[PDB]
Amino acid sequence: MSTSTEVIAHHWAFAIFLIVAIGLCCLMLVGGWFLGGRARLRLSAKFYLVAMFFVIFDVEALYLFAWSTSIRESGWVGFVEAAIFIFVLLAGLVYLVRIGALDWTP
Amino acid sequence: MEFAFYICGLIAILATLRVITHTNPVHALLYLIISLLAISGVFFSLGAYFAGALEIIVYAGAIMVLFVFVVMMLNLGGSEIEQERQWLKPQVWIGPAILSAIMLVVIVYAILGVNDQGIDGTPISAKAVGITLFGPYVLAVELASMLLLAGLVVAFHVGREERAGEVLSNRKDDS
Amino acid sequence: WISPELIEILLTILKAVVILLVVVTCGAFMSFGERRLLGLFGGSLQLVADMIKMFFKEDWIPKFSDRVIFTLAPMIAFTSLLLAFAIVPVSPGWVVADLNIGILFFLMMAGLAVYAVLFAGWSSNNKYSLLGAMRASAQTLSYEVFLGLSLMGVVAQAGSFNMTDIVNSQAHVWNVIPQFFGFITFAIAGVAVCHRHPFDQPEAEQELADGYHIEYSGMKFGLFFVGEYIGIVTISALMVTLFFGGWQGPLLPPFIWFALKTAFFMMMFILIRASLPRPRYDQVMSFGWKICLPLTLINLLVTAAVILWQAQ
Amino acid sequence: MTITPQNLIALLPLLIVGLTVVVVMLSIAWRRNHFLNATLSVIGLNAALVSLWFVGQAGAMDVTPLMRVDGFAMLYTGLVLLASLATCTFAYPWLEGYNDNKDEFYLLVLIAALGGILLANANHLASLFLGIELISLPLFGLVGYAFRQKRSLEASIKYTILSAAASSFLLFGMALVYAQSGDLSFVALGKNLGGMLNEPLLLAGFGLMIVGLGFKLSLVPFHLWTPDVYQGAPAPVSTFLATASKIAIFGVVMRLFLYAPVGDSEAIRVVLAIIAFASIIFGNLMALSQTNIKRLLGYSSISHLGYLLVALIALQTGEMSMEAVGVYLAGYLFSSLGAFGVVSLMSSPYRGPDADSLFSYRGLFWHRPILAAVMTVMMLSLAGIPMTLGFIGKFYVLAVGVQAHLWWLVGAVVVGSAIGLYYYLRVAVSLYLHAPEQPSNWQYSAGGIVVLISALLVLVLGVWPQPLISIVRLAMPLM
Amino acid sequence: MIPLQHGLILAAILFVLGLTGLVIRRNLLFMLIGLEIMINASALAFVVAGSYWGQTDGQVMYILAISLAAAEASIGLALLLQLHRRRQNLNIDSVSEMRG
Repeated sequence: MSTSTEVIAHHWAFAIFLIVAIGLCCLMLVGGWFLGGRARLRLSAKFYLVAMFFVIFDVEALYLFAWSTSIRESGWVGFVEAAIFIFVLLAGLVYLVRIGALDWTP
Repeated sequence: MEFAFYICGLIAILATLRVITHTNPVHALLYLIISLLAISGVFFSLGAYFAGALEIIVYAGAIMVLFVFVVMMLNLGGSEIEQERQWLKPQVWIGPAILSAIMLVVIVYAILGVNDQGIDGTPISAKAVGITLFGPYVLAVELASMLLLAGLVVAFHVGREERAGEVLSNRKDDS
Repeated sequence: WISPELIEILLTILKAVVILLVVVTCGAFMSFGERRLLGLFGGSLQLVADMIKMFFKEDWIPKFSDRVIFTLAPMIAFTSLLLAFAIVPVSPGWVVADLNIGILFFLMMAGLAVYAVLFAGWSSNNKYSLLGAMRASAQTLSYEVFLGLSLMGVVAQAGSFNMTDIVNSQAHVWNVIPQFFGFITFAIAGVAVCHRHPFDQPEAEQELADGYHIEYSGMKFGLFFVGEYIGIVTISALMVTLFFGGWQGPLLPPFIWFALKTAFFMMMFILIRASLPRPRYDQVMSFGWKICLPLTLINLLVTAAVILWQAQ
Repeated sequence: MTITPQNLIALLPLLIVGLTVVVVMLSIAWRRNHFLNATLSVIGLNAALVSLWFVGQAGAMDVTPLMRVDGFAMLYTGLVLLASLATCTFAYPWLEGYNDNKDEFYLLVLIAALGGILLANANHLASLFLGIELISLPLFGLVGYAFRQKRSLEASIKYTILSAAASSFLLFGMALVYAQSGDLSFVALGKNLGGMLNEPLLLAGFGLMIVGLGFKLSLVPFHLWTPDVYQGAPAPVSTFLATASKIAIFGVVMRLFLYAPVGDSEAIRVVLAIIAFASIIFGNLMALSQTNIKRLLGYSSISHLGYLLVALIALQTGEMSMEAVGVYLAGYLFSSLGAFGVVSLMSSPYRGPDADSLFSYRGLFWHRPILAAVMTVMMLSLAGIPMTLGFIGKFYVLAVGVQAHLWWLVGAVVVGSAIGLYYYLRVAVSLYLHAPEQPSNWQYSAGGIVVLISALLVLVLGVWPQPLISIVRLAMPLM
Repeated sequence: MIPLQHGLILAAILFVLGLTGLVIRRNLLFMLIGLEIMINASALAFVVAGSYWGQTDGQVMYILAISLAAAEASIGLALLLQLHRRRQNLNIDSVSEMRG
């Protein structure tokens, strides 16, 4: 909205804050550059495993992100479905613990 | 706030156009990151705050992270394909782009002619999405949890090394 | 062309620049204090002298590297955790971002923060620094995976993302005592995302890996340093406004109370830096998955049960 | 809509398959036992079948906007569970000689079975999308399970890329039909329209949905994934993706085309007529010069899904098309089950990735005659030849096509079947010739008796098809 | 304020460009990138459709779309690194041993 004369002030402040932080960083780099004077292999699969754990548990976390807003608007049936969601999530988690995908062991 | 939507859409189109026709993939992933940022700005311009929040939380915060992980992991620099430059030639670039432009022309002919009340304000809060997502969509979240579990299980089964060490050479068929 | 609406919006702009300057200054003051009260185990002009030196140095661009992402990684490391502070209220009328998604924006910034390490590792044409950036990125992903759940504890107790709603739902009791598990998990996740001392130099357990901070010189490394410190002070501000009382106090002014509690968290961070030794990588991963994520999931379940039990 | 605990009894196969998924997961985490996990999986599937009978004790419900349970859903759900049971029983001897982990196979089979149950129960666009992805992703696991082998990895790559493309196409199509009509339920996809049914946006969205669904149903020209995926994947995986995936996806496609009023349009019907015509002709002509049984069965799946599509065209006129498709799907399920079971039993065990996974059907009678008899019975059944249930399904689809005057499609079915029986009984005879050159485990015997009951079922229901028709017409959905 | 046609045209343009990058590019990583572009375009179209009608079902479909995108992007990247560890090239026309 652009007509409530206080949230539009907050929007202007937010946009100016963003653009002036970016401008401050740009001008700091510009001052660093201008002033001062001049003169095969492969990593692993465990990094992929932990990043895949991050993204999969992140989507299973965004489901709880959506749930946590309506935690009191929804009833106990919402608690039951979130409980079985977290239960199967922890079942997969303890599967990853007990198999050994979640350990490093250097 | 329609000007922000137009600017975000234009720079999203330009960013994904530079994604399609770039040589090395790290700048392609960076352009796709700013394309996802522009798509999130489009989401914020249409009142879908939770959608853009999930776009930079997950789509620009977990998926591109995984792509950059793989790129910096197996040390690909686009080599042995970037010396060919086959996608900067008419015989490869003209055909499929013509086919996709025909698809675009017919689908935007399908877009036009529909009645349009127009995009209004009243942004959809994440609270309403939480009510609907754990309301009529219980089976959606449970079976999507099982979908993510299945994807985790498969990519663990396929993308595990079974070797040792944090540095491994690209040996043919892993001996 | 003076109108009251123009006066109000210009005052809001001035307040935004004031809070930006004061958070940069307080991050630099955290740097100066971390130099000061570590040696005991005015002097503030050495900070300005160091800034003058880093400004007046010859930059390096590595001849085999690419300019844009090598110079854009410090941009991410500075401004992502800088604009993470825009959501934090310091007073009833001194906030710059009153948006509906009050903490999801911090989650966006924390998700984007790993690209600084990734781009540093790729642009720095050095396989050891690349491996160290790989290890650091894996660490911050494995420790940011539960940051969202540790914050959903407070969101589930309050009912909305907005920070004003958090500090108005904390009007009777502060959130540290019902959710202490959420407090410690959020503190550990904020330390690890910010790449502070216990989760620092993950390349120390290996010698084929070096830190991603190398191959930078002058203002780029300086930007990395001050970006880490604005990240830790905005994590302190988020922690106080999400678990302690946001600008809430008996007699002192609300902004004075918020600054005092933020500095209290800063001295606590100095203390836990001085006390706890560095663990190695394997218990870092093992803890950050096995002990951290089931505990915050159980915390979310228990807080759901107790807020639905006393539902009237 | 909230879920009443009367609706809890209708979700019972879905919930039991989910519970056995998590129980199998904890059993893998605790012990890592192959036989115990396979036994737990088949026990969960059998309990899902008896709980489907308990669903049949109850009535036909509409649980959420996502899900509606009735006899249609019950029948194709039971087909999905029995196909998954067959897949597990065929896969245990194949997994007995496997070097890597051998229980994520069962976990993925259970998850894909659960997705097939969702697709059978699907009364929504979200449920359809989630079910086809819950079929696709464990299929990414099952096809690429032998990723050490070159051909399995190639098939997994091709299937993953093309199915991701189809999922995006279908998602854009449902986005277009949700932009046109402001609802995602099947029954409300054309309620706002009313001579103005042929809206360009709705038609384009349903065309993109047709692309994304005809990939999965191997309809032309989205059919080129089929023989590569059939050949590269393991034989129990080929069994599962031949029976259960196509059955569930075609069931949800028919429920979509039956509940939505867009099936009365004279453009979608003509496009599906062209697609079925070219699919039957192309698949039957393209299996002609084939010496590999798995590629030939993939093209046979293309032709049989073309037969399914011409049966689907006369849905709005004949009123018998759903019964015909139920009978034909049971016949195709059991025929492909027996054929791929013989393929899996002869290709068991895995014998490492460097070994050749060639079936070599020639001379099969001279060392294992029972499997050769079962295979030639399945080849008779798949050819539209009597004393077999495939002929009953062929008679039903011919009656459906000729009832609504689909003369071009009926001629296509006749010509395609005449072309098809060439290679069908060519294989059925070649498995009785003399091969140049060339077992006692109890679960190998279990797979043998599974394909034996399959052969007995197709023979009995070819010479006596009345019980199948009686149990199909009893499972009549809401109209 | 904003027509639905412009947003749907934007989504169609992104989907078409993603399909173009999926077809014209041999590198399997770039094919997966184009696939994510197409999934993002479909999710954007669903979000625009949901915001036009004022319903939150479009954001639910967006959540399902990004869940599928996450899971099958993990699928494709696992298969990509398996391809790199076996054949040592990410070319997709080289893996064509299975022909008609």
